[PDB]
Amino acid sequence: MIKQRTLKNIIRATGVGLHSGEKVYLTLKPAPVDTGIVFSRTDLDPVVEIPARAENVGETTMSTTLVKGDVKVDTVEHLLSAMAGLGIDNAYVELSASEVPIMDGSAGPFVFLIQSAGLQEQEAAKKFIRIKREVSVEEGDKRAVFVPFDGFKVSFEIDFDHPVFRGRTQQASVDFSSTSFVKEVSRARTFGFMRDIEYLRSQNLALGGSVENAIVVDENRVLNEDGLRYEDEFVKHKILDAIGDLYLLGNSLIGEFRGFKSGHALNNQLLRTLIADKDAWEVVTFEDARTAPISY
Ligand SMILES: C[C@@](O)(C(F)F)[C@H](NC(=O)c1ccc(C#CC#Cc2ccc(N)cc2)cc1)C(=O)NO
Ligand SMILES: [Zn+2]
Ligand SMILES: [Zn+2]
Repeated sequence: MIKQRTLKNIIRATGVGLHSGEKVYLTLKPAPVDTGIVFSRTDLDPVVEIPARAENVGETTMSTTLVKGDVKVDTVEHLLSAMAGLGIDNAYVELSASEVPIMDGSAGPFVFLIQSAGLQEQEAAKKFIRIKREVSVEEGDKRAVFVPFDGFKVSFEIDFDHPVFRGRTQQASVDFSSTSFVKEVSRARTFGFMRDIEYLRSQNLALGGSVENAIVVDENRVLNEDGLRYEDEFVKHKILDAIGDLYLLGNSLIGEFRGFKSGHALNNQLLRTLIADKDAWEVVTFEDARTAPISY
């Protein structure tokens, strides 16, 4: 059978919150079968735990935030993307502050941590959510869709008209049958338009932002001296974001995601909309891995 997966060891890192700018301690720990991913604010007294589930998502305007009453864990999507890409079912995530460190702006550092911790197979069947019927959500010209697919595929299109984006592909369709999440998606950095970053900083926001953890573009060019890590790094980060946001389902997907100019808000709306309709999905396991449309 395809088994559930956790970490072999506890592993740690430090960084700053993109939004808050404050130093934060991060800890990844093994967890028992059927735990899922659980975030803990270990700085609080008592310590507050928030399961990484779609229903616990609060505001999504900037990043995906988990909320439990007045306690928040901000910017979970890049770390969760790495968890999803490496097929980590169960883990504890401890934080000394209200935001996951931005690190280098991608999922790369978290892939590195998870891999360094080691992967532990557990004696329980891994559950998958299989999309049975196409489900979609919209806001204006923005659209997020689940489509039936015998495997796991993420497709995305962005549609920026700014000169800096002219001629760029602005579209990618990743079938993970033949694409490595680690090598081809995970190191895609977050990006920001100079005007938008300036507006945030003017309000004492995005205090942790720098060229060392974000691609900065103005109307016409990429400001980072070393350019891009991937030729299509922009859309690949949108795909990265989607994979992380989607993992708040609590299980790996058998199906396709299609995003069109969408972000965290529509991603979460899509999840809640899917979950509510039980004719649109089912939970499956694989007693024989060779019969599975996916592989970890
Ligand atoms: C990409 C995104 O919008 C998505 F939701 F689509 C979203 N990204 C952000 O919202 C975002 C917010 C702020 C920054 C920034 C910065 C800076 C700087 C700076 C400081 C000093 C100097 N000299 C130069 C640069 C970058 C990204 C995202 O990835 N969420 O997961
Ligand atoms: Zn423009
Ligand atoms: Zn992102």
